[PDB]
Amino acid sequence: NTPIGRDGKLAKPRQLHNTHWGLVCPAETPEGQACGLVKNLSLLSGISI
Amino acid sequence: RHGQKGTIGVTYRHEDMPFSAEGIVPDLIINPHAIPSRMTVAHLIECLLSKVGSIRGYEGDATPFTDLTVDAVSNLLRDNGYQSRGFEVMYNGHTGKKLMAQVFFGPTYYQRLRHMVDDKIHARARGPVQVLTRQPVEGRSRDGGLRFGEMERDCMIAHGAAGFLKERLMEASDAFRVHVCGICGLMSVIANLKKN
Amino acid sequence: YVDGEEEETIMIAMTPEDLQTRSLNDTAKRIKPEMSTSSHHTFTHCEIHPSMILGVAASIIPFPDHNQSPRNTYQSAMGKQAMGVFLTNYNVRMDTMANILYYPQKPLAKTQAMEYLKFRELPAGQNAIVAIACYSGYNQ
Amino acid sequence: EPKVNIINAQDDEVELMLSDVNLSLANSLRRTMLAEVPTLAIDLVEIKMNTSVLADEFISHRLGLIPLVSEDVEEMKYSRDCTCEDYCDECSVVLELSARHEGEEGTTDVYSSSLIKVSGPGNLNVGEPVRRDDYDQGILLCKLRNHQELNIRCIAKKGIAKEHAKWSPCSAIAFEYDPHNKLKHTDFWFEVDAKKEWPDSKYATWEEPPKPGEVFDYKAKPNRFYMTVETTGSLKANQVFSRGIKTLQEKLANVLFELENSR
Amino acid sequence: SALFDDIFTVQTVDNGRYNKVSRIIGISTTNSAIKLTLDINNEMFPVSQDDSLTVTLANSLSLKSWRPPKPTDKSLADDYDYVMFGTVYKFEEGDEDKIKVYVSFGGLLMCLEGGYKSLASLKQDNLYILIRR
Amino acid sequence: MNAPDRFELFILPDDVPKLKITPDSRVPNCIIIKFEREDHTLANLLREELALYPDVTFVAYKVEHPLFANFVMRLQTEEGTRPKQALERACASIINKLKTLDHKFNEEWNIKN
Amino acid sequence: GNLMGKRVDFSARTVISGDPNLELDQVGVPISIAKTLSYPETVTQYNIHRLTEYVR
Amino acid sequence: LHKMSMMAHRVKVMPYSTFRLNLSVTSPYNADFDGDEMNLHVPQSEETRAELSQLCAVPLQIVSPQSNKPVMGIVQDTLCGVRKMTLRDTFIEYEQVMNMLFWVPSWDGVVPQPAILKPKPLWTGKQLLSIAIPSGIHLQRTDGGNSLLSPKDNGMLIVDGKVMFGVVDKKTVGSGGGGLIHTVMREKGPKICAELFGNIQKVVNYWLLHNGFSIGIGDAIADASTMKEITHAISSAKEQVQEIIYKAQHNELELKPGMTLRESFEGEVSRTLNDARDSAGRSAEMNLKDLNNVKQMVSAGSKGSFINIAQMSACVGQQMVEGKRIAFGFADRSLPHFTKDDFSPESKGFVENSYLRGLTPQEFFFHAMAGREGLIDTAVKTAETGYIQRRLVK
Amino acid sequence: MIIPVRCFSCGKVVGDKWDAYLRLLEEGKQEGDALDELKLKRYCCRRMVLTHVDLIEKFLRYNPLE
RNA sequence: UGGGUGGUGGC
Ligand SMILES: [Mg+2]
Ligand SMILES: [Zn+2]
Ligand SMILES: [Zn+2]
Ligand SMILES: [Zn+2]
Repeated sequence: NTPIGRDGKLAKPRQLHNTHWGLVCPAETPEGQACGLVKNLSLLSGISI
Repeated sequence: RHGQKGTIGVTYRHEDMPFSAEGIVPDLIINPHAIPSRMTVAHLIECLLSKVGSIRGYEGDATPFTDLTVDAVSNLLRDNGYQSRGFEVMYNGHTGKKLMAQVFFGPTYYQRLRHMVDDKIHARARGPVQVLTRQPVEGRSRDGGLRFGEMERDCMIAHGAAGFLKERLMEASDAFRVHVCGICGLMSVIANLKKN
Repeated sequence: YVDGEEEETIMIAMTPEDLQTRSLNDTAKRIKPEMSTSSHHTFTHCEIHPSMILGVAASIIPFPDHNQSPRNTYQSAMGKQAMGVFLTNYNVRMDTMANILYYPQKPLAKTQAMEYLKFRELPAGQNAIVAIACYSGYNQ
Repeated sequence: EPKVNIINAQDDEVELMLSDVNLSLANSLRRTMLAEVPTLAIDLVEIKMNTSVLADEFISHRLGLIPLVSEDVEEMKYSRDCTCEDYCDECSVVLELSARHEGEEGTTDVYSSSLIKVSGPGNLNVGEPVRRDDYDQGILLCKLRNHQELNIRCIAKKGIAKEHAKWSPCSAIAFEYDPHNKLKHTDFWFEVDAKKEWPDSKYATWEEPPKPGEVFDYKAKPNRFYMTVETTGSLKANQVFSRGIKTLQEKLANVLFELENSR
Repeated sequence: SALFDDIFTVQTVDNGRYNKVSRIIGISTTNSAIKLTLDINNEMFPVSQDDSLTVTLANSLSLKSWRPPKPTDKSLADDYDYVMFGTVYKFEEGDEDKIKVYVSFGGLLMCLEGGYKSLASLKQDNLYILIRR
Repeated sequence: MNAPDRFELFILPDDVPKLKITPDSRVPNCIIIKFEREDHTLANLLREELALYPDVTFVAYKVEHPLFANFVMRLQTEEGTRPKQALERACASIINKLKTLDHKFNEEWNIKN
Repeated sequence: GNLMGKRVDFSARTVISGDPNLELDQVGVPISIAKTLSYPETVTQYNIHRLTEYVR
Repeated sequence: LHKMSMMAHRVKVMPYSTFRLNLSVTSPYNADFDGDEMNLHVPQSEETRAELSQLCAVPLQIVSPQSNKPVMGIVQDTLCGVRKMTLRDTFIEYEQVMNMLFWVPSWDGVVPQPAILKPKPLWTGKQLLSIAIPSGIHLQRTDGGNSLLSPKDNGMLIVDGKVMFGVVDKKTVGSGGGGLIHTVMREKGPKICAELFGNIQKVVNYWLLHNGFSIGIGDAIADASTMKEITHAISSAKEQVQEIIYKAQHNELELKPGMTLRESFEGEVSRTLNDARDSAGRSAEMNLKDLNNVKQMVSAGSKGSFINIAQMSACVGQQMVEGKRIAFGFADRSLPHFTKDDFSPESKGFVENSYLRGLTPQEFFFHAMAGREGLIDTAVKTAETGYIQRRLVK
Repeated sequence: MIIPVRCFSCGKVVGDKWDAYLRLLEEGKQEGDALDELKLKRYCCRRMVLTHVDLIEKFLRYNPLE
């Protein structure tokens, strides 16, 4: 989840910005208020300790 | 599995379905007009690959970005004794007079979303009002009432029949009766009634 | 391994048939680009598989590469609301919501990725019969 | 005038060739043989004792799908007009079953062959589970383990497919007429050429092709049919056909009587 | 009853847009500059280039809702092969003798030009047609 | 949960007739008949069988909504025929054909065994 | 939130479905919603019989 | 959102608990059937009952003063079906016609005369469409300078309310002002315009039942030759954009009014690939047959358009963000599968493929950014629209 | 879960043909050919057995509840 | 028959 809050309707943090290859999901994000924020870790994600 | 969603519009018993040449009837009939603007051609590709992998009896690799074209699926459906592009000549169930266009027809994987109609039907005569404001309560769980909101009042003004609006915001809500002294104009007037 | 900073400094081809420069005009297949800019590339990385770019509620979808992408987003944000089998111990668990779908079929358009969400061994729907045909105005 | 021509027959299916009736009358036969055949199935289920890995209405549902013998069924009346308040042995086939995995190890498959008729308005051979061979254990109702006491008591009453399709008499009905489209009732969709791509019927070889010089026989009508009335085993296919015609007669005759009684 | 009679030469056939409906353009023999166009059905009455057509326009086939015909009655059409009913929808007195009648057969069309002395009785509302041969 | 009975498909109510006729007085010699508790299975069979007869002029049925097991039919024959009589003869002919059909089918299954 | 617009009663709410076997000014009513909501019709001298039946 | 968004109705009682509608009222409320909620307020007095029944009833709100046109028309199936019905070459036997004219609640009891008498009576469907539309209408339209001889059979002239010729489509009976519905309203009051939708929808549903209509995967396929022509054309377009690159990166390019060098560069790119898409989609439209289903639907206008068939079959075109081609998200490239500073169409998001053939993954992802634009738009600018609309109201 | 009784589409009773299907699978058959031998020829009674995946074994993996 | 916060989902 992403804490910009919702103050700022800005479409630059909501873009599918093109570092996203294999890191988040270009399909999945909810409909509406969450959209552009909520990033599902991909089927090749791993978290570095 | 491509979003072409919606509700069960209607239920037909068994005979009243259309039915192809062997006896197969269908169970779910999405709309032609659901397709051509939504541009979801993958849904057709799934239905076709489904029918083939049913008849040759195994589960076909539909993981994307392979050389699985449409041509292999077409040739296999034909060479296992069928039409190449899916269609079979289906019938009216009320006459059997053949449906003039051939109907496209197969299995596909379906799912069941969590909503139902038995969780969002609600109507309300009266009942629970809040202590604080005596306007009827909010939520489904306490059998609340609906918010006849701002822009509903806007369209009531646009129609103009304000007598309906005086029904809505007086009479099916917190109808309330006060008193005024006509000189200082206020509501300070203490009301005893059986002593009057 | 690479994170998003080394993603800056790499050079990828998508599938391992594109590493060797390949050999036409068949109207079934798909058209990879030529990559004839660098005559002598130094590819450093090639994808294991492209359907590994997806999310978990995205690899379920049969052929995501033939749709209008808002419907991909919709299918991924509806795949979570399936009725099915959530864990196999619903006898002993006591939870405020649980729903078992009766007769769950692994889809005939399985993927190769649904082995790794076990969905062919716990599915959440069925195969019923599609027939895309306006019949009596009820699917308008 | 109308002529019957049986082509195959065995006990799981019949493929006949009804010739020279209208199209509506043949499809009306089809609608009958899915819908209005009075048969017998499990109508109220009362668990005496269950402790299974399966829930209850689950198993009552699956029991409702189970094929019974109803060859003798027309001397059994309908449930909602039989002269008893709740069930007696005039209109029921009471199955009481309790298999029970006694011994604390292993797999117990309550099959169709273990299902016991206890009573029934006998000795009409109704309500037996249908048996492929006689060594047909059959319908996979339950898998029981250690002490899982499953004692069930069913009633069997008589419904049609209109109430619910657990009273389906039969399975799947082919239907076609004019396999070479000599009426042009249908219109092919076609990329290239209509003749090449739509493969011939399984009744193509029972008639001739059309000749290209022939005109559209506008006063011709559809006249030869083919259908396939398979069985669940609950009836035999000849009996299915017979009683479906019989029932359709009876409905038509009741319409006749209401005409003549309003008259 | 018949208010027209002439015999025609089939010059063009346009199947084209329609698999069951074709457009003929018939130029008269007995008096030229009488141009006749009639859209027609193939599979009730196939026609071909350079045949012969007897063309007749009537207003009553006797020699209100349509039932299908009995056997005991008889028509003017009984010596004919392709009988279409129509409606006179546009009547334009044009030039010197450019006299154009537009009568529509319900989705089907019929343009007719030529001398005033033939077409002069045609100013009606419901006009049949009766193709012979 | 407002789900009604599914024996509303064949069982008539008490004071409702199974066969409810009203003659339509727009045109002469036409009738409207309110069938209770059926579907197409009666109706199409009656339609094409009333179609081929000479004296029958107009006959047409509609099922108002398929979530209700009723339908209504229109029946205008020619001038002379009381059309009720024609429909009763239609039932006679249909049962004649089908009883012949059952008869020869019994014979043919006798041979095919 | 409470005076210009508020919540009120004699409402109802559901999910919809198409049905072309209808006029243009008709809307389908599920039976339970017809049971819950009501309408005060005045007992007049031209509607006694049916209203007594609706009591019954 | 507008003064029809509350409309009065009448009560029909049905089991199986959902709300039923007509489908002609789908356009004014803007409701689809993927799960909308619609409320139902009830009057509690006689006064408000008459208020609703005389003002907010649907037949008195047909014509929107927004744009002085009817805003309640025909939707998906009734429309594309009636366009398939009253093509010129459509004939019906008498027997099915009996039922079809039984469905009209306003039919008198008189069949028309069948437009063929012999050798076997048929009809054409335009007279059946004429059974619904009442007596006293005129409508004359000239599309494209047609004649009174009508070769393409488009256009429309109606006298008496019986069709004389013409394929009845959206641009007559849709939402277009001065159409059929508006004319009926002006010439006959509300109630007959109410019964128009009943007559047409019940008729064309019964006929679109007994005909039927479907859509299959072949309908977006053209033959291999037209695929070759589309491929040649779009390849020649990529040659053209190579010429653009050659001259502009050889500094041979002339600058438009008001835009500097990269802006006119990208504007040239946008025009050129749009020309590619338009000519290719035009060829793919031209080849397709007329028994082809998809071309029937777009040529009916009940749903979709030209760019739909172009995108499904021939080319999808350029993926956009904010009108432009795609930003170099990284340095000099808009994925890590590309080289630096390559303004080729496959870099910055031109789908060369159809939908049908499959996308290369990069092209799939760039179309994901298109959907991302659409999502952020539809859930962000509706803030400004709601606030503006509230302020104009108050 | 466990095999249903009829087909979903047509209504031919199939539930008996589960154990026979596994026993035919044990010899190394192929699944289509095994359905071929059982006389399953419409695809309705081919998807009603071909898709089906088995959970009730996992429910009997619970060593005794009582 | 609570309030009051907060989260996720529907159009
Ligand atoms: Mg919506
Ligand atoms: Zn005072
Ligand atoms: Zn009894
Ligand atoms: Zn089956």
